[PDB]
Amino acid sequence: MPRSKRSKLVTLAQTDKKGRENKERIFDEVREALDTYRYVWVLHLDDVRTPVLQEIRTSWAGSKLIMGKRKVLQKALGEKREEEYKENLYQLSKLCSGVTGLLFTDEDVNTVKEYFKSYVRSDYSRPNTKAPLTFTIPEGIVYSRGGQIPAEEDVPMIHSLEPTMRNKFEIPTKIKAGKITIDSPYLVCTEGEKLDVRQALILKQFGIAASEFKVKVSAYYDNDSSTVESTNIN
Amino acid sequence: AHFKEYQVIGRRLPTESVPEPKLFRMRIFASNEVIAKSRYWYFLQKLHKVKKASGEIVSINQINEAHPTKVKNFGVWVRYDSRSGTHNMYKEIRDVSRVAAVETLYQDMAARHRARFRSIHILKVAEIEKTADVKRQYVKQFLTKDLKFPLPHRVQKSTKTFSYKRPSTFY
Amino acid sequence: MKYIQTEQQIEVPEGVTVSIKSRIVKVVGPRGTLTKNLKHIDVTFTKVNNQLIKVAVHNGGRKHVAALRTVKSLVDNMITGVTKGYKYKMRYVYAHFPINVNIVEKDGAKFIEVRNFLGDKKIRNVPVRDGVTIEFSTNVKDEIVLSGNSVEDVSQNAADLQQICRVRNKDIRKFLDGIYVSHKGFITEDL
Amino acid sequence: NFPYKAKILE
Amino acid sequence: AHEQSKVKDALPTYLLDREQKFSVPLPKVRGISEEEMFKVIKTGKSRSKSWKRMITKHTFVGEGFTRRPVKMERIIRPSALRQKKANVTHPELGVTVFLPILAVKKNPQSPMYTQLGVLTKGTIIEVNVSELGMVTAGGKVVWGKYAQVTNEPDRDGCVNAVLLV
RNA sequence: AAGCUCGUAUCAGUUUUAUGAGGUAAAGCGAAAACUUUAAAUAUGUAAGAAGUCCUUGUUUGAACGUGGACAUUUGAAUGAAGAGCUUUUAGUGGGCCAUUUUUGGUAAGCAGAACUGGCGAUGCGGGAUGAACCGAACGUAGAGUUAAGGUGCCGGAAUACACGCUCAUCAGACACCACAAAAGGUGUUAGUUCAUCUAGACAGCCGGACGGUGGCCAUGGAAGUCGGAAUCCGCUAAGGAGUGUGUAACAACUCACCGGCCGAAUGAACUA
RNA sequence: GCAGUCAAGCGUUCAUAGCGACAUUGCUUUUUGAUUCUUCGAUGUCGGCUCUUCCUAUCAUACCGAAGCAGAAUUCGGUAAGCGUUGGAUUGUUCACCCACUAAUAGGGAGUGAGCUGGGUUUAGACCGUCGUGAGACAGGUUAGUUUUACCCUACUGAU
Repeated sequence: MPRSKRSKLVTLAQTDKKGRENKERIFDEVREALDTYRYVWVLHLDDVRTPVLQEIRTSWAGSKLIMGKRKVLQKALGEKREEEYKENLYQLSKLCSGVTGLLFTDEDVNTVKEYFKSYVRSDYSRPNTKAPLTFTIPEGIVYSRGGQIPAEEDVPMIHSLEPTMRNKFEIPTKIKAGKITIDSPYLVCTEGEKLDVRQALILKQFGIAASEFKVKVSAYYDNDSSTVESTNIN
Repeated sequence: AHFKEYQVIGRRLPTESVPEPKLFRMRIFASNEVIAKSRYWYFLQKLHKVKKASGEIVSINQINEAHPTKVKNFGVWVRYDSRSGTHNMYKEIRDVSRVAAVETLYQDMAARHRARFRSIHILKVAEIEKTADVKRQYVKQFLTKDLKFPLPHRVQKSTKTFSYKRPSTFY
Repeated sequence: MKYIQTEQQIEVPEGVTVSIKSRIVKVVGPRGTLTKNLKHIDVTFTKVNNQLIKVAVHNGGRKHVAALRTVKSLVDNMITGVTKGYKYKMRYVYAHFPINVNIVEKDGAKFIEVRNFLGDKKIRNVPVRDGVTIEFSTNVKDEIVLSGNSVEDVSQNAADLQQICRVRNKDIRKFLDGIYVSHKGFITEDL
Repeated sequence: NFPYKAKILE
Repeated sequence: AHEQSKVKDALPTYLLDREQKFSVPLPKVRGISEEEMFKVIKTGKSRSKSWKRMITKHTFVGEGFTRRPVKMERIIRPSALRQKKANVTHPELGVTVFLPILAVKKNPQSPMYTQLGVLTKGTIIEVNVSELGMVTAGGKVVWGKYAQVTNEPDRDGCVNAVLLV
């Protein structure tokens, strides 16, 4: 566009793009993990809290979780059998569809899947998921938790977020002088319905975390067997 | 009228102690051989200390296109000495012959840059031997397979001052 | 660069029908029908398989491509209005004097009416546009829900409604009273 | 963007 | 400044953390025509002889002027154009200070103008330099130094000058 | 003008040959392009033969004075021409405006002081709608014909010709515009130069992460990243900043720099015209 | 205005050969609204009575945005000339300011030097003070002093 083009943002944050060199570094690191560790895994985790990911990383000192862009991990595993870093290694790359989540480990293959079956943590609604539970906002004054907990311990919502309640959340909030209030007990979501993204934003602003989370796994490479296996659990 | 390509040659008036001075050659585009020799002397004066009095035209001949009927893309080196100092330029042209391509290039330069023929220089011209060597989109759009475009505004001429038919734009 | 041609697809819902002979356009659907005068825009519609239409602009400039893109946008808007419709909403609020908005059938035009705005004795009137149907929101205090097949009519009606009540000679920061848009969702809701 | 930049070098 | 920050005097301790050929600077100056610099004042019921001239430019009349009686008054140097001070600037240290004028030493272009005290963008003038703290070797503290005016007095009321170090 | 002592082979607002003449240097190899050799354009004087040239020798030998003898016409370079200058003595005029160069001095800006080349004065005619200067142009009376500047939509004689590109201006433009406002500003358009990313996913678009010592060290009814000062690391990451902004008394929360999730391919920045 | 500093750019080494936009430092009479009871040679006339017309660089009226605009009142900015923009004192002078009303008493061109008018282009009288031996004017001031349309033509307002 020679003219009348949209202006670019000029924000002056200290951070800068890592560039292709970071991708090459992750590629070399994945190759080192492939040539060092025997077993390999392709975890699927579309979203995870950063502290939860750190807690998963600290669960064992004997293993490493080289996260990266799915294309980078695929090229490290070989996009095709001719490009595979190791025999039959290309098959492990084919199974991945989601975020990964590669988990090289020297630990016994059974213990890893057992720990994954045991691990579980609370998580947000993660839209396109069925509603964990049905609830309705109190017809009286709104509170920071949304009334999920008894009002005597709850505190009124800060006024500063009220306009977002009218614009983003679509709730017909009325900002009464002293506190925000709604004339009627608006329902956040019915049980089992596919959540709208605005409904998930409302549940996040209210702090509800009824949904559970547990990383799934689809397959694990075995360098000793030189072949992928399709064991899976959720 | 139409531009005519020409080649020029010289040897700087051979003198004693320098038998057979080295020949030089430069393709030139001009309406006539006189202008071609003038541009050749003007180029030799810039690339060498020699002068028209110091040399002579060893030969002059027109260069007809080997395949004038054939369509050909033609990239062309260009530089114009205005308004600021001279700088390199490049343009693609789809023309049936190199001379018509040079004429369309001179017209596009005089239009989009107001450059005069005295300022324009043609450092090089070459055909695009193969597809996808083209870069700018305006030539690429004509390369599409089975391309077809209309001419909706066919404004027919009317020699008569009056027209009882109320002519249509058809098409 | 005087592109050799440009075009944009126009998806046709199976229940929609949109005859086009002249540049004037017409559309029909379960919710009704609509029409528009596009003769000025100089564009050529082209049906392919009755499920799509490809407007085209040969040898056009960048401004002509922008005209073609807005033509496709107006066509998609007319299709969404004849299929889904539109259901505008506008909350109103007051500080000390309650608002008394009410519909009236003066002169047969179904004039909108407002009273006691900020205590003013003037009775402002905002005539309803053709097609759009005013209706107060059910079980929702101090609200009105405009709706109409065309975005243009309902949008101009909401604009005139918010403009007729504009405050004057008073600081806006203290006087929050005045009608304001609340939502611009489709009549379906949820389909 | 000249197609034959390499040819001039030789 | 953001790109620079992202990539990243020898004074006494009492003085730190504080803040503020012999060619003349202007050997050449525009020649002032005699047709100007002398307004033709006219006087009497019949303005024929007019017997008078008046300077149209600033002049250092001196402390002891004591205006001449009007009957003998041919030349005139009106008080509004007079100045008792000049904005001399010292090239050393970058300092500039307003100081009283003392005397007009050498006016080029018919130094009879120097007898008239005219400055006219280049005339040298003595100035009281004692405020600058200058002290010549031997302990005889200086209190005067030459200075050359630069700005034209006619175009502004200030009388700037560069100190002759 | 009286004319007359000439039809005398003599002259020119010209070019060239030779010698200067100011020296930007770009070549050099010679002594060590480094220094002297060289050499280009920006405008300059002198000489270019017919009674013209050469040879011989008497003098205080260098030199010039003189006598005598020889060489005939491509006989002295190119182009043009019948014009030698004085003697007699006569009408009018002696600063008067303007265009480029060239050198001396100049400054808010104009410019001032000298030479030469040109128009007017004394000048018509065609065009710039007219004009002291602009362009064309050799003024007897007419016919035919061919042209310049300048034009070819009408006034206005001549194509609302051809072929290629830019222009929507809420008084553009046909303007002296290679001149003071003139330096840039316009998310108004078109064409180019340079620097970067990319199917191990280019820009934009929608969703999540944006972590822990930590509520870092100094002010204290209170600053937790964001009312006040000096640093701004480690730990793990794909990444995450003692924090780019919104907002609370603080918190909280929202959001962005950068990453990850989804479609997909060309995309972004600085300059020139 | 004078002296100085960084450089977005320019320019054969290269900004440090030279310049240089936008910024910036030191002075021009006191940091405690203290002072400022300074007002300093216009050699030349400008200023006023009736009255028409034009411009915006808009005081007010009309419509809007912003400003700690809660109100009132007020400031700036955008459009806007359609209509308004006053009655007087001061001549030991008036290139001026005051009070009072009004929404406001904004700035300019043709001005009207044969429409009339004071200051003035003021010749002939005189006096005071200066110069010059004198004649006279002059660094001054005062006083009193005849430039008198059209029926010609045209423009405009009426009328055959």
